[PDB]
Amino acid sequence: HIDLYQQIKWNGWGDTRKFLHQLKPSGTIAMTTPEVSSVPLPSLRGFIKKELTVLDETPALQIENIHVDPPKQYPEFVRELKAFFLPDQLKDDKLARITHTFGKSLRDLIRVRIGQVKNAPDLIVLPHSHEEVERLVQLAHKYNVVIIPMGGGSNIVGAIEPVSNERFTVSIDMRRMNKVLWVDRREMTACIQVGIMGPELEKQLHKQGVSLGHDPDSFEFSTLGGWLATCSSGHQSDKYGDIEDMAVSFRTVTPTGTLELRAGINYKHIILGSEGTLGIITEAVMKVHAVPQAVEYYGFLFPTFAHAVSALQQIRSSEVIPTMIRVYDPEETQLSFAWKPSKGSAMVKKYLHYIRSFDFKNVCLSIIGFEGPKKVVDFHRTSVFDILSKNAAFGLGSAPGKTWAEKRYDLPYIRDFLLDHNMWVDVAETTVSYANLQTLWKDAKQTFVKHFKDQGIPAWICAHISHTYTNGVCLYFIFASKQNEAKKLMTDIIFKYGGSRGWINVYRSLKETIDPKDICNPR
Amino acid sequence: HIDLYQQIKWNGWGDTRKFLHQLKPSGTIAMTTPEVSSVPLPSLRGFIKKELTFVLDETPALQIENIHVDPPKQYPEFVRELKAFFLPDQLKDDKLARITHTFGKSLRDLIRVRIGQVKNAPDLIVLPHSHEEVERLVQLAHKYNVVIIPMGGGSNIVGAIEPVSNERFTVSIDMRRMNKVLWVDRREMTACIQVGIMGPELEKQLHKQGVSLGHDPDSFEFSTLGGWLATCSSGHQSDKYGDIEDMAVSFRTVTPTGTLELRGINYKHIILGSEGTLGIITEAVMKVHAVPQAVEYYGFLFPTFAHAVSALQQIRSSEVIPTMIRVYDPEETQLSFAWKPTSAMVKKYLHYIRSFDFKNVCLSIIGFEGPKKVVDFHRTSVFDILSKNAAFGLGSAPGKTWAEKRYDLPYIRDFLLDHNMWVDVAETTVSYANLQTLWKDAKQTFVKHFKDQGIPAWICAHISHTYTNGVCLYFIFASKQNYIEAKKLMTDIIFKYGGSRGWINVYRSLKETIDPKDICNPR
Ligand SMILES: Cc1cc2nc3c(=O)[nH]c(=O)nc-3n(C[C@H](O)[C@H](O)[C@H](O)COP(=O)(O)OP(=O)(O)OC[C@H]3O[C@@H](n4cnc5c(N)ncnc54)[C@H](O)[C@@H]3O)c2cc1C
Ligand SMILES: Cc1cc2nc3c(=O)[nH]c(=O)nc-3n(C[C@H](O)[C@H](O)[C@H](O)COP(=O)(O)OP(=O)(O)OC[C@H]3O[C@@H](n4cnc5c(N)ncnc54)[C@H](O)[C@@H]3O)c2cc1C
Ligand SMILES: CCCCCCCCCCCCCCCCO
Ligand SMILES: CCCCCCCCCCCCCCCCO
Repeated sequence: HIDLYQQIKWNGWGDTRKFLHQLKPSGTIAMTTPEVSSVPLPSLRGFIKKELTVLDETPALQIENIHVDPPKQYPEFVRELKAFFLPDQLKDDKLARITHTFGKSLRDLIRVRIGQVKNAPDLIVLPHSHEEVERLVQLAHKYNVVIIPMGGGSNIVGAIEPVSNERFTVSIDMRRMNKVLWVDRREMTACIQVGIMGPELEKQLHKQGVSLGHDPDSFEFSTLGGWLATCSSGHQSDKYGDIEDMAVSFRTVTPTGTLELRAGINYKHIILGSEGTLGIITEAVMKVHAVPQAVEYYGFLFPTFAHAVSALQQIRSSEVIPTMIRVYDPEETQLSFAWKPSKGSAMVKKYLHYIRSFDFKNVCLSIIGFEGPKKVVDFHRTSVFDILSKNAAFGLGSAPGKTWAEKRYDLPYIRDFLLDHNMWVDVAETTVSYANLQTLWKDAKQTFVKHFKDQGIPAWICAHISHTYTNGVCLYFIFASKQNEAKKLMTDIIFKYGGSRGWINVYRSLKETIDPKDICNPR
Repeated sequence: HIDLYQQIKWNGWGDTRKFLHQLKPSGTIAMTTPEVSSVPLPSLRGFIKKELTFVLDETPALQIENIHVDPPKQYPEFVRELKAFFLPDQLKDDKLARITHTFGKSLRDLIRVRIGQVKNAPDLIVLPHSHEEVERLVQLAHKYNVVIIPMGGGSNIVGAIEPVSNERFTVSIDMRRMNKVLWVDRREMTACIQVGIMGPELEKQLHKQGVSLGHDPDSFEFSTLGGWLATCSSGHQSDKYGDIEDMAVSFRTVTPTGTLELRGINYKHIILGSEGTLGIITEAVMKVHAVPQAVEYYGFLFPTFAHAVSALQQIRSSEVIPTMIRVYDPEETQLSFAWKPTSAMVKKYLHYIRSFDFKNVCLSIIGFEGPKKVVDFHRTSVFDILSKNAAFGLGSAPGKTWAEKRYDLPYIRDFLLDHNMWVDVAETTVSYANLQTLWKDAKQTFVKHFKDQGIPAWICAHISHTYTNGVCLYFIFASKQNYIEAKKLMTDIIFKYGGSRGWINVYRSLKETIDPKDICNPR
């Protein structure tokens, strides 16, 4: 047995066996993966050179060179844990502790990379079942011990990081509770241990003919319980609904008892989005759907960002909407084509041909997907394609199943490579009305570029649209520079374009009732 | 100015100017409406004779002057403070005012008001004009320790507005003068709406601005937005427009400890479905939709209930669903045709039942709304499934009128109560597996328990909602007056076929925190 915390990078993203690196002789960048031989990416080096000027090397510290204060001691608590849990279910070695300290924001990565580990948990517990979680929480309440559940640790808001250090603190790693317990194909529901990781969930559901359909960009390295405790957004939500809609019921172990769910109050909304501050979700009954009989993904190009946005609007107004759509601005478009694996070219050829008639400085890629019954897919496809025709979309063709849409999963791998070579990249996500969209998009990019160009520093910024609403979009900025304010600059300008409480007392009452001792992820 | 409570029947349903009545000496039953007087329904007398055996015995309700209501309690300091802020026309404590703010519209309610049994009246009715006036009232009620119970249409059937005890001075806050749409945002597709607005008034005001809400409970005509919110009522176009909680973007709620405003935890769900126990909703921002370009409603006949249910199942599995569907069992089908003042529908049904025994034939009404292209796609998909299940087409008729006859049914209850009869309902969710046997067994058990006694009884059902593995089955059962003997019998057989709490302590802390003195609809 290797635990997930050992298989996922302790100072970067995702699988330890998957990473970008440079190949001899010429410094070609290549993607190593566990299943496939290293795949060269011939254009990527040239792209990084163009946009941001040998690559300077800035390796992270090795784990033996990282100092972590010894764990606190709580002999009597630990004794009671020892009497119930197996030895392999309790860890306090350095690796264990570091990996249960940090999420995956840039702030986390920077800090772990330079060895700044100021508030590790004292102990990691890996329970096997709901009944073991109940015992652990019983004991944590009895002894006044802080508990912080962790799934993938992919959050970017510091949600798993211990805040204080007065009490003994335990990280409850949920990832050994990773079984689909049953699938009811008549109710179309599945009961699922929430420590399960995205691709493991989908693989186990597929075996029974079903799927969940929740697809955040962190799909590969985040868990069902994490999705539920954060209310994360998914990129097939137009078809399958938001996570809160997919959640029929779930069990929550709290300091004051297990809370069970089945015109009055709908109590699931008290726990969804609570970030481990109100107890530990253990098992969830989720709404599933039959594996779709038709799955079709298509790429398109638009002469400008304005044409794409226009199609986005018209598609939404026609009321016949794709399962997934994403629109890439010209910079993210160029990055998408610069990332063309020579191993493992037809659409790269269509893009090169297109950019002879239309300026590449302006060309946007769109990826559009459809799933469902053949008849439904056919109707939706034909409806959207007709709207695409009216907005000067140029078709790049299909490719086959879902893999046009699983290339967003590779992006965080690029961040690690950048961090290793004197660069950083960060993101800002905003909702913005169509009225302000093209003006904020243009102004944010020009402002950010010029602020670094005016100091003699290279800097690059792209954007994509991932979600559309009645009167707006979700706009996602990615911005990169060289290692030496930039967050504040993007934030100020987002606010300057309309881009995105007695309830405190209601929450306080819930929290004091549910968690009298404030042991649950105290904030 | 006439208040809504003066325009709605104080001892029956709906508009004081609309009712069924018996013409004399002919005995023909007729329907009066404020637009046309005494429209004969030539088949309805014969239907009533057939099913429940010809002179109708008369059982008139008591006149209001013959009804005793204990005088209001007095609370001079409280009332003095109210009198300083509220206009005299806003405060009522006459008998009519007290009676119409005591009872809902359940059978138990109607029975009690009709024999003059008024045990628990509020002491005062307050009709506020604005959010700011509700805030003052709730402040004053908390200061003086005065129970407050908000009311909309008073259409609920669970005793939700009926004062429970008489220790404290009790006020009914009639929301119905707060009945304006305050704005419509047609780019966002939201409207801000004072929640005392009645259903048809809401849709009329929204239509003026090119939008619609689409929430449609069977009580639509005489219930309010605030009632829908505070009860999470179900609506019969929800497959298309979503549930009331999905339509609710935000709202303001005035509580004994402050006004709770809405834009982690999604707090709206603490208040939706709270039945006035956690404060008073005053204004809501609701999701609206453009008035649809196509609205098409069709009728179909099926040779048996089993065929109809089959079509229901296969329609849902096809994933292409109508806006509204209802399936009427053979007894409710017969009632629907016997309720005839369209004449072409009767003609087709009469012809069909020459080929198929009428004792088995079920009517279905199926509607589609949306963009023409969407309506066309859904119509043609559903029509073809309907072919596979022996559905016979009755045609259309024009707009939504096929679908607004359900609004007239409670008017029939009043007429029955005036003629030595009663009628009640039980709704249940039930799996497709148990559906047909619960349907057959409930109907048969119910008639036999009365026929064994030498007493007429009639029972029908319809299906109003379908789910993945089930339906919502609605029973309507009627007999002669001589409720609790036959309701229990139904209640038991539903419980038989699988027909449709540490959270209590969560609720208690919310309620103790929000409403320390327990003035909000104390239970
Ligand atoms: C590259 C990248 C892409 C991302 N893309 C998206 C995206 O598209 N949409 C989106 O919303 N987010 C996205 N995120 C953020 C993040 O992945 C999501 O919030 C995700 O839901 C976190 O899941 P997790 O299993 O990693 O939770 P963790 O990081 O382990 O925990 C998050 C919170 O949930 C709590 N928690 C975990 N398990 C439980 C449990 N069983 N019971 C109670 N509380 C629990 C933790 O205490 C913590 O407060 C992204 C992050 C990265 C780094
Ligand atoms: C013939 C008939 C058909 C029906 N059909 C349906 C149906 O299809 N679907 C369904 O769900 N129900 C149905 N019902 C029940 C009922 O009409 C609904 O529950 C409706 O939502 C109640 O609305 P109302 O305005 O009359 O509320 P009321 O009866 O006035 O009040 C109901 C509850 O909500 C509270 N309330 C009212 N206003 C506020 C406010 N502003 N703030 C806080 N609390 C408030 C009251 O205190 C009470 O607790 C039906 C009832 C009848 C008689
Ligand atoms: C500098 C030119 C090369 C382009 C840089 C590639 C962009 C890398 C995107 C990585 C995004 C990972 C961040 C996830 C969001 C959470 O913090
Ligand atoms: C023999 C003809 C019978 C006519 C049937 C009329 C159905 C009347 C429906 C009454 C609506 C009742 C809903 C509230 C329930 C109260 O307890």
